Amino acid sequence: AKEKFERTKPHVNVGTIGHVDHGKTTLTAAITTVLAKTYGGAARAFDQIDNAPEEKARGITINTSHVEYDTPTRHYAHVDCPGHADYVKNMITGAAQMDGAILVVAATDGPMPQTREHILLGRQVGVPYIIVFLNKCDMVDDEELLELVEMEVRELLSQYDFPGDDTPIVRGSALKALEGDAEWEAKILELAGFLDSYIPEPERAIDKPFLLPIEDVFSISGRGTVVTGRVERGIIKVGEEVEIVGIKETQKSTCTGVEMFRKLLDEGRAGENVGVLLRGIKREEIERGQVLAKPGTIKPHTKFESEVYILSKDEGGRHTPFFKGYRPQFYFRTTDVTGTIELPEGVEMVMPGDNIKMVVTLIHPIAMDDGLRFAIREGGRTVGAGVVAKVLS
RNA sequence: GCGGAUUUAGCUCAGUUGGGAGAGCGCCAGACUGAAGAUCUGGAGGUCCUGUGUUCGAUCCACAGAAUUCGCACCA
Ligand SMILES: C/C=C\C=C\[C@@H]1O[C@](O)([C@H](CC)C(=O)NC/C=C/C=C(\C)[C@@H](OC)[C@@H](C)[C@@H]2O[C@H](/C=C/C=C/C=C(\C)C(=O)c3c(O)cc[nH]c3=O)[C@H](O)[C@@H]2O)[C@H](O)[C@H](O)C1(C)C
Ligand SMILES: Nc1nc2c(ncn2[C@@H]2O[C@H](COP(=O)(O)OP(=O)(O)NP(=O)(O)O)[C@@H](O)[C@H]2O)c(=O)[nH]1
Ligand SMILES: OC[C@H]1O[C@@](CO)(O[C@H]2O[C@H](CO)[C@@H](O)[C@H](O)[C@H]2O)[C@@H](O)[C@@H]1O
Ligand SMILES: [Mg+2]
Repeated sequence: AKEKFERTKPHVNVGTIGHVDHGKTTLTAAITTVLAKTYGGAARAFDQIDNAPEEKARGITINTSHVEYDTPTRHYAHVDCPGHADYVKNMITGAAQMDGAILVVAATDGPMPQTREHILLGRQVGVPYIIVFLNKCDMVDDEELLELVEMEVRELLSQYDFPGDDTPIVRGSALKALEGDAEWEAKILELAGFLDSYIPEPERAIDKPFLLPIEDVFSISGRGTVVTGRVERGIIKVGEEVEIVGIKETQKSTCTGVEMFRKLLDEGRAGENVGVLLRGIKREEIERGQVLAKPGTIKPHTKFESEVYILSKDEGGRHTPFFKGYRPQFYFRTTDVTGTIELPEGVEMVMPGDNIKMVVTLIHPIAMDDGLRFAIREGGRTVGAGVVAKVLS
């Protein structure tokens, strides 16, 4: 691309989660179109956010989609998540790399299944801040109903351990705004206003080696194969050398581009979801889950001893013990992989709540350094949290 | 990113929509012939692709995965 994208303001990437059918995907367009005037950016519409045909006919958002917009004191990378239960896995990854998250909730219904699920999955993945947004207020005029719901969204949040009280809550309507009624456009800003007031500023690594967990791959007709993702740390000056590590046989490549939302760039510093060019690599040779990095700073692995805390039921985990052979999915950065457990001579079972040292063996090698944290989800819910104590590979 | 379909002995394939699995061939024997092969007669041989949940009990259900494949989408 030939634009340029010139730095200014810190770059905070955020997004939308929350129950289905109420807000998320339309609020996104709103923010982008509102702000494309109240701060003059460049907006897009629903038709453009849920661009995928299945999303159009099914009317439901299946895969996250990225979108950008500018405030005056920050830069925003926005990711729209799918509320449908069938896709949590899809949003999990999107949220996992979020600086803060707008939890959209409809005034009318209020807390629903997919709303608890997301908030919990939030708290469980990284995400440090949530800004609740009561939506569809243009469907409820009973200043006392809102009181009721808000008073219950909070109680919820703070149940998974969030601020809740100190938690900001805008009151507006997406399509209203998106359409034009300025009495609401204003509300879009009262939110777009807290993404700065509340952030607060993200610490970026930079003082370390390059590494970017891949999370999406494209094949630009004009250029070559592209991979996107949130730079974990360091920087990649275009023209540098990279290694596509893990899952498949390690591959060597040289950067050949680094865009930031269709706008050319020369580098990509920690915290910016950006694209890369990697020359010589075709689409069918690289995939999500793999990490791009400074050659020789990270090798792939299969077997490793770990120290894991198996959450209890009271934390939404198993309620029945597991034994040798249990093989759930271990989540590493931008993916997961089934690996098998092997308990210690001198341990026959693991009860939810217990802590355990167990040696895992994934069905696929993965970029991992001793100490790397990972999560374990199985048959639908997060089974436990742990860390790579000692690689054995 | 989203959907279908198939996985049952070494090979080819039936079977059960929860009660604890077969044929043929090929494999190991005794039988006939100097012996091959044919063929007769006997046995051995399955984690029913994997893990969980439910259950008194799961090869079949549920929830999570794998390998083949066959279609769709998307495009810094
Ligand atoms: C979560 C998915 C992928 C995670 C991947 C990786 O996780 C991580 O490894 C992470 C590191 C700790 C990890 O391992 N996460 C893995 C796990 C981490 C878990 C941590 C921290 C917890 O403490 C024990 C923490 C949430 C704790 O739980 C409490 C939750 C109680 C819930 C009760 C729910 C109950 C009865 C319930 O019926 C219920 C519900 O209400 C809503 C939805 N459904 C339910 O069924 C409370 O909210 C506390 O806050 C890193 O973040 C990595 O970088 C990562 C993001 C790549
Ligand atoms: N009255 C009213 N309707 C709204 C409002 N916001 C969205 N809607 C409508 O309700 C539906 C919700 O669509 P959408 O925003 O994509 O839902 P979502 O929250 O992203 N759910 P999912 O992404 O899981 O499909 C649409 O028909 C939309 O136009 C609002 O504030 N008021
Ligand atoms: O073409 C718009 C594009 O410009 C960038 C940098 O290339 O930012 C500039 O324009 C924004 C819109 O008003 C300003 O908020 C920003 O301060 C200014 O540098 C991109 O951020 C934007 O996508
Ligand atoms: Mg949507």
